Amino acid sequence: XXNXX
Amino acid sequence: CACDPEYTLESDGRTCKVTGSENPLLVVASRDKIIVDNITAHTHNLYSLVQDVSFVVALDFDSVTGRVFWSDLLQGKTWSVFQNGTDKRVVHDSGLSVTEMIAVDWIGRNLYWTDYALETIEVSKIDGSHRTVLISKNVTKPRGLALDPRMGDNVMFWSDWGHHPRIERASMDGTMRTVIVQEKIYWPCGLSIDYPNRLIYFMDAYLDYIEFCDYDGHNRRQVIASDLVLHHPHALTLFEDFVYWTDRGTRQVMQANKWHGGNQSVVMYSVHQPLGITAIHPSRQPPSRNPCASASCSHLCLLSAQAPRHYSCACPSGWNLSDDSVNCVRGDQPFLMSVRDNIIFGISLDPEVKSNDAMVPISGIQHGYDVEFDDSEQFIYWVENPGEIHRVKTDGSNRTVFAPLSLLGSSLGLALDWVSRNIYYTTPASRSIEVLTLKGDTRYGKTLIANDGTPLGVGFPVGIAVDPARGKLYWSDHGTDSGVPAKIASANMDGTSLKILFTGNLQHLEVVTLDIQEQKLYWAVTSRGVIERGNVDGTERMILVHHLAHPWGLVVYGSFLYYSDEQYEVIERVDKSSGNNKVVLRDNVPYLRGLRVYHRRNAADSSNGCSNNPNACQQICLPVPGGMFSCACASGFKLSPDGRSCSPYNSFMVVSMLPAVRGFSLELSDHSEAMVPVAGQGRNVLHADVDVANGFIYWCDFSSSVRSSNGIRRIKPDGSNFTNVVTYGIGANGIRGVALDWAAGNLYFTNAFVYETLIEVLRINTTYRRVLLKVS
Amino acid sequence: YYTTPASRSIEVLTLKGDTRYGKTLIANDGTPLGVGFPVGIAVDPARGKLYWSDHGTDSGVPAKIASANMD
Amino acid sequence: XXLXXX
Amino acid sequence: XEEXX
Amino acid sequence: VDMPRHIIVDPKHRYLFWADYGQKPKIERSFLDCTNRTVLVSEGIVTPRGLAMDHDTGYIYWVDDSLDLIARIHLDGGESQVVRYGSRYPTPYGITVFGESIIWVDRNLKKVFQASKQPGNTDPPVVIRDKINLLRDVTIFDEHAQPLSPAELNNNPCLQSNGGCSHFCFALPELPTPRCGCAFGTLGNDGKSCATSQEDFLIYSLNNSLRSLHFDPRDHSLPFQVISVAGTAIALDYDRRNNRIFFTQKLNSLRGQISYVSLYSGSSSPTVLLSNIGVTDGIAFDWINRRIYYSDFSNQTINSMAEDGSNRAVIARVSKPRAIVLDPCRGYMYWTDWGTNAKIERATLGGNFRVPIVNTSLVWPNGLALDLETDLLYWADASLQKIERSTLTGTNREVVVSTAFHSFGLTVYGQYIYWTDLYTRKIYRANKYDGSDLVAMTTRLPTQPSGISTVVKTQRQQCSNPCDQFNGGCSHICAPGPNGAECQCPHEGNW
Ligand SMILES: *[C@@H]1O[C@H](CO)[C@@H](O[C@@H]2O[C@H](CO)[C@@H](O[C@@H]3O[C@H](CO[C@H]4O[C@H](CO)[C@@H](O)[C@H](O)[C@@H]4O)[C@@H](O)[C@H](O[C@H]4O[C@H](CO)[C@@H](O)[C@H](O)[C@@H]4O)[C@@H]3O)[C@H](O)[C@H]2NC(C)=O)[C@H](O)[C@H]1NC(C)=O
Ligand SMILES: *[C@@H]1O[C@H](CO)[C@@H](O[C@@H]2O[C@H](CO)[C@@H](O[C@@H]3O[C@H](CO[C@H]4O[C@H](CO)[C@@H](O)[C@H](O)[C@@H]4O)[C@@H](O)[C@H](O[C@H]4O[C@H](CO)[C@@H](O)[C@H](O)[C@@H]4O)[C@@H]3O)[C@H](O)[C@H]2NC(C)=O)[C@H](O)[C@H]1NC(C)=O
Ligand SMILES: *[C@@H]1O[C@H](CO)[C@@H](O[C@@H]2O[C@H](CO)[C@@H](O[C@@H]3O[C@H](CO)[C@@H](O)[C@H](O)[C@@H]3O)[C@H](O)[C@H]2NC(C)=O)[C@H](O)[C@H]1NC(C)=O
Ligand SMILES: *[C@@H]1O[C@H](CO)[C@@H](O[C@@H]2O[C@H](CO)[C@@H](O)[C@H](O)[C@H]2NC(C)=O)[C@H](O)[C@H]1NC(C)=O
Ligand SMILES: *[C@@H]1O[C@H](CO)[C@@H](O[C@@H]2O[C@H](CO)[C@@H](O)[C@H](O)[C@H]2NC(C)=O)[C@H](O)[C@H]1NC(C)=O
Ligand SMILES: *[C@@H]1O[C@H](CO)[C@@H](O[C@@H]2O[C@H](CO)[C@@H](O)[C@H](O)[C@H]2NC(C)=O)[C@H](O)[C@H]1NC(C)=O
Ligand SMILES: *[C@@H]1O[C@H](CO)[C@@H](O[C@@H]2O[C@H](CO)[C@@H](O)[C@H](O)[C@H]2NC(C)=O)[C@H](O)[C@H]1NC(C)=O
Ligand SMILES: *[C@@H]1O[C@H](CO)[C@@H](O[C@@H]2O[C@H](CO)[C@@H](O)[C@H](O)[C@H]2NC(C)=O)[C@H](O)[C@H]1NC(C)=O
Ligand SMILES: *[C@@H]1O[C@H](CO)[C@@H](O[C@@H]2O[C@H](CO)[C@@H](O)[C@H](O)[C@H]2NC(C)=O)[C@H](O)[C@H]1NC(C)=O
Ligand SMILES: *[C@@H]1O[C@H](CO)[C@@H](O)[C@H](O)[C@H]1NC(C)=O
Ligand SMILES: *[C@@H]1O[C@H](CO)[C@@H](O)[C@H](O)[C@H]1NC(C)=O
Ligand SMILES: *[C@@H]1O[C@H](CO)[C@@H](O)[C@H](O)[C@H]1NC(C)=O
Ligand SMILES: [Ca+2]
Ligand SMILES: [Ca+2]
Ligand code: NI
Repeated sequence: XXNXX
Repeated sequence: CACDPEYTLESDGRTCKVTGSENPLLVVASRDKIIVDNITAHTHNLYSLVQDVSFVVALDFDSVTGRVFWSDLLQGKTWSVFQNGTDKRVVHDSGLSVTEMIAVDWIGRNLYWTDYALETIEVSKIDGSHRTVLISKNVTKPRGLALDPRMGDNVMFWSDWGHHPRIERASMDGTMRTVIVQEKIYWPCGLSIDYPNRLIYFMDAYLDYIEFCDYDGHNRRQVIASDLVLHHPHALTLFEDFVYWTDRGTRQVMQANKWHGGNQSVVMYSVHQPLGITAIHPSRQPPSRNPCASASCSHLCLLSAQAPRHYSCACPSGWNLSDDSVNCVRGDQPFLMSVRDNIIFGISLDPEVKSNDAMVPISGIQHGYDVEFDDSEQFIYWVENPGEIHRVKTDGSNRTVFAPLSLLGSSLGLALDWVSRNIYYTTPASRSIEVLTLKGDTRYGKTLIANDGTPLGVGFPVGIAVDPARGKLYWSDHGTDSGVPAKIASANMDGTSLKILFTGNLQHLEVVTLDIQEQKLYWAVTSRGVIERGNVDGTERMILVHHLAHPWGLVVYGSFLYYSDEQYEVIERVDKSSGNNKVVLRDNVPYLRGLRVYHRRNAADSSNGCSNNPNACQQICLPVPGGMFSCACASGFKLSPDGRSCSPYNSFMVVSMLPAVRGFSLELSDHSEAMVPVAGQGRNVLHADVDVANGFIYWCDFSSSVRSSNGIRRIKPDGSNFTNVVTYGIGANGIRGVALDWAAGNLYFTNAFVYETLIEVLRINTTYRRVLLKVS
Repeated sequence: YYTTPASRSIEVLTLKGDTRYGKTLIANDGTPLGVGFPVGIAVDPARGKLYWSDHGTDSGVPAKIASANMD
Repeated sequence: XXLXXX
Repeated sequence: XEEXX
Repeated sequence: VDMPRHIIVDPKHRYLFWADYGQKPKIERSFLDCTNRTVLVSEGIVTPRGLAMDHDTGYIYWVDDSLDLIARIHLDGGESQVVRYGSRYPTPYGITVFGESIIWVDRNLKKVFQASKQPGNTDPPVVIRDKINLLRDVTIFDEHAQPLSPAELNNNPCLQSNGGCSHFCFALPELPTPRCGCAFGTLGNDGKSCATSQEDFLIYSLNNSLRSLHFDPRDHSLPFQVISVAGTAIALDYDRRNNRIFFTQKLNSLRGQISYVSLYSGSSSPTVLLSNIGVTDGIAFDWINRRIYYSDFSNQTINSMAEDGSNRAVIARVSKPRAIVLDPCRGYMYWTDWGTNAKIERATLGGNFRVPIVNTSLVWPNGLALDLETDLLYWADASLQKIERSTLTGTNREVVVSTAFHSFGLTVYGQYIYWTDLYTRKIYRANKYDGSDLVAMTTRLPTQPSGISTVVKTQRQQCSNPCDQFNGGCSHICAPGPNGAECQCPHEGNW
């Protein structure tokens, strides 16, 4: 979902 | 530069646009909805074409009538409607099963489709009148389908994703079959034709590309390739320098430039997977002269690439094209009907033919075990799980539910008496053999034999064979614990003279069958893996075939015996005198079931009492040995002393079970159900009481969880005038007892509360209800 | 001795000592003499005989009362 | 997604 | 708290 | 296109056989290293479930449930011999050969059969056991079926001391010397020892690890054995001069860390440079000025450090910084912001004259790459799912890959651009001019490929650093610039 590693 | 008459060159001098107007529509199949997109100028307008759809898969249109055609996967039917949403009517009401793609022949007025489960390519008229299997030879998993009906081309294309995937071209009559693309494909999925340039566009779902190529397979180019935009494309249609495709992986409809694959954009998103797509516009269906307008071909007339006539006459399944090559005659030869789970097939008796097109297949069966047929009227009968018997013609027409069989369970066996027009079947749930009348407009049915305690009753009947002349039933039976042995048994067809023919090493006994000409029974024993013979006298018995795995069906016709082994997954033919010449008809066929041979038998070659004397009995006629007949009446009725008319069962006994209420006669020789059984949903019976004078039966239902399943109900023994008597004020535990005062017309019952109990009275046909006693 | 209808075998287990030893005596070969579906078992320690009741299979093995040496 | 339409 | 199917 | 399913190996003839039952079913034969693939059977075969070999006769036996066929063929090829076929063989699923008899299992019949191996035998098979549910395979456990003496194995190498090979010993059909294989790195001149690639390759970060991959899609050898690290490795860049990788780590919710690890034979544990810093989403190395630039996301700062740690300074404040790239020979530094407005910003390496290069049509510009060989800037936006290119001024903006999926790492080398995708868990490549030759470099990885870099054995642009001369006149920290050396002051106070 979210733009994180 | 130049373009076809349907287009006009623009100021650019190399771009062409449609003649004008008609506002091209793009129609997309999503599971619940056929979405229409009206391409108004540059924007889109989305709405549903039709309200009543279950799972749409294929789409195409007819430019001359302005109708949209679609296949529904769950209903197993092909429909059509006008583009504006009116006049929805069915095209094919039976015989499709995972029909993958549709193509309308707007010139020849024909309708082509690919089917995945049948592994065939079929053609029919635009009204679906006449149906035949066009190509079945090397077809494994046909999906995409496209046509070029313009005179001079008359070719069809399809894509197959079997073990050696390919795209094939053939004449639209299926003559000049050839393979055009076989080199760089894994999952060919969806086809479309660029009519002005004579190019065919195809896609692949595994290599993820869109390509176009010419009719001969040579000049192929890639539109979209090595591009992560394609996840799982399924259907493709093009219009005015654009391709539109449906992607099942990403669940959206896409647009791109049809030559270099640029200018990619989403047309619409879908909640479900979008499957079929079609562009509705006159440009998509160019006009041409119809070569078969003046043809005298009977049945189908198919366009062809053959130069002189450009047409060929073809005729439906089960017909021969005559030597005139313009007229077709009925193929009255016999064929083997191979019952399977989920479908019944008609295969030719000739082992060299692997077509399976002797009849229109009966798809959508559930728990298929057995089948029967009536050559007159050409009907096929099979039972359905909920307790119904269905019918359909050999040509796929008039598929209807014929009659309800039993309210107590599902029927297993079948056998049709073709001279008295009765059908006999077994219902192993209620453990009875009963009969049902085919003649007339009103259905009548009688339980013939029931399970009393004796060795002669039915235990668990599997198979039925009927001998119209000489009037005997034969059945195979697994027996029961502490009663009926596992046996081959017989009776008069009125159920009078029960007899045991063979008993012994029968454990996993399969269906029985009869060779009427030779008067010998045949049956299969799974526990020993053999097929045995026996005279109807019960004297001579022998083993015919050895080392079978799990025989399921067998039939004897002419000099050969056909059996299907469910575990070997094979259908084999052997001589009826001995195994000898073993021949395989089909192999690698899963879910094999019973067999039957459809053939000509007439009422003239054999006659009995019920055929000589129509209208002798007012309800049911059952023949008996010696040419005589017995009259009989439906469940709930008893035969009058005149021996011909019917009357209500005046004297019987009532037994109540939790599932149902049933009536049995006092005289033990009568195995018929003396009352129409009270069963079905919402039934949980604790007690029953009777009202002999007024002809009612009172019972009390119970339900711990669901309310409104508690109360007292009444019904007549003939099954009419069902009515709730007591519904309000039932205790936590239901009505625990019922008693009727037949003199004063009072009804006594007990309410059972958690810590209290009432005795109550209710005057029948009256709202007066009183409590007599309250105890703790 | 015990029967394992799930494995179509008749097996033995040792009581003596602190280490348990188990073996399968009879299994389901194609022959009727094999074990089809063992239900009951009765042993005669003297005379070295073992008896069992078999439901049989949809194969060569019929429903039978069979006997064998306890080896 | 598996190729079969069903 | 009684008999049912 | 091929799907090899059941594989068998023959150390005597030194061949590798397998069955394929997908589109275009066949039986293939190959060397022990899979380099001389040839087809034995490709006609009249569908769904070969299993195959087996008799070493003493050199025939391959296989079973077809879709043809009800058991057949055999010689290793050298020729015609298929039908051993057994017909209705009574519905679903053979596995086969083996022992002496003069074949043993196979049948799924439908729930039996294990034994029959003569010679074709044209008509004796009915004997049943070993019956009513076994869900049969799949059958194999022989015997010393006779696995000979070990050199005479019985045709003097097979790799029998003694693994033939002297360090990693893998592959024999070849008629050669007396084994072809040694390398699990990681390249085979040396010695011909039996393995060392680091000593060439150019990719490096990427994965959960707990730094991993390596060759540029050639057809070379599957690892340039170096996987480096193991503590916590998730988020970003990495390579230092030529010391032959080490500078990489960042993420611990807990907020505890970021920066470390380095050497690529020499020592391969010691990664040496930590900082701890207790926030989550870091990118890192770049200045090869000219020998300073490290990295982005702290949880703390909204881009900051610089010396390769030894030592002096540290803030370069800029940024809403949501990710990737950084440096151009020391022209004194400029670029980075990406995916904050409330997404934009790509340029400053001097001192952090002065900050300007936005592209600040339209961007939502999640995760990846940044600069190509010195053509003077173009590349970036990958994960929300738009596009990779784009422009001049360093940001004028000639072009898409190079449309639908890039969820891009994160980007790098460029030779003619291709390499990116990591967090949605498909693959590394793809495409032509840097027009995105034509798009292939996937990796299979679907078991976890998200979090960042990517090249490793280069040749020196990049080697312009003269003005900052070495008297520390470029600055009192503490200095960085190159468009005009002259620019000074910075430490973050330990107000300056
Ligand atoms: C529509 O088209 C179909 C196919 O072309 C026709 O079907 C054939 O019709 C003929 C004529 O009825 C059939 O021939 C008859 O077959 C019977 C069954 O034969 C079995 O064994 C033979 C080998 O000996 C097989 O070829 C065959 O498949 C069967 O397994 C025979 O018993 C009949 O013999 C009788 O007539 C002959 C000829 O006079 C005598 O010599 C015999 O003594 C005996 O009296 C006969 O041979 C043929 O089998 C059908 N083929 C198929 C595929 O079923 C339809 O007739 C046609 N319909 C119309 C009206 O056009
Ligand atoms: C609550 O209300 C229900 C209706 O909702 C009542 O139910 C009716 O009860 C009457 C009782 O008399 C029933 O009438 C009887 O019908 C019998 C069946 O008739 C068929 O067969 C006869 C030949 O035997 C034919 O003539 C006729 O057309 C039918 O084909 C008759 O056999 C009975 O005959 C008796 O009465 C007549 C008239 O007085 C006499 O001539 C006879 O000799 C004989 O004594 C009778 O007619 C009626 O059918 C019921 N209808 C329904 C819907 O079931 C309940 O009675 C009422 N509850 C209580 C407790 O009162
Ligand atoms: C939805 O669209 C369809 C297709 O255009 C409409 O069907 C058409 O309806 C008209 C008017 O009822 C029909 O006209 C009639 O044609 C016959 C000749 O075929 C003529 O004898 C009559 O006097 C009359 O003019 C027309 O035939 C029919 N089209 C077809 C192909 O059958 C339909 O009416 C539209 N629905 C609504 C609600 O308007
Ligand atoms: C697609 O939409 C267009 C309008 O965008 C429809 O064409 C017009 O429909 C209105 C409806 O009231 C008429 O009054 C106009 O005369 C139509 N023509 C033009 C040129 O505006 C068109 O019918 C739609 N297509 C379909 C078949 O639904
Ligand atoms: C269906 O496929 C079979 C198998 O590919 C075809 O048989 C081959 O036909 C070609 C000529 O077209 C011959 O060269 C091959 O030797 C045949 N192979 C075998 C094993 O028979 C067959 O022709 C195809 N039939 C149709 C109607 O398409
Ligand atoms: C997509 O469509 C556009 C028009 O909407 C095309 O536009 C041209 O794009 C090139 C790109 O180098 C420009 O140089 C031209 O000046 C554009 N022409 C016009 C009239 O705008 C574009 O070619 C299409 N996409 C592709 C991949 O070709
Ligand atoms: C089979 O179905 C067809 C309809 O598809 C029946 O034919 C119709 O029968 C009704 C009877 O009242 C006639 O009014 C119609 O004119 C007939 N034609 C059509 C096309 O509807 C036919 O009777 C059915 N056959 C049987 C035996 O059920
Ligand atoms: C991914 O990395 C995490 C840590 O960054 C790994 O977590 C460890 O898992 C093992 C059990 O497999 C535990 O004993 C350790 O204590 C964990 N460490 C921490 C810091 O929590 C994880 O196993 C890795 N997973 C994969 C699939 O690579
Ligand atoms: C996006 O970047 C452009 C880059 O030019 C910005 O445009 C500049 O805006 C400043 C301030 O308004 C002006 O002084 C410059 O003259 C503009 N440059 C040119 C050549 O147009 C633009 O403001 C940026 N947009 C946002 C929202 O920051
Ligand atoms: C009883 O049944 C008959 C026939 O079904 C019906 O016509 C009549 O209306 C019913 N009467 C009552 C009171 O239920
Ligand atoms: C193996 O492959 C090489 C290269 O294609 C070929 O020249 C050779 O003949 C093949 N077989 C042998 C015997 O090495
Ligand atoms: C952010 O910077 C602060 C000082 O301003 C420092 O205390 C902290 O360690 C950094 N990030 C974290 C982990 O909050
Ligand atoms: Ca795909
Ligand atoms: Ca099979
Ligand atoms: Ni059975």
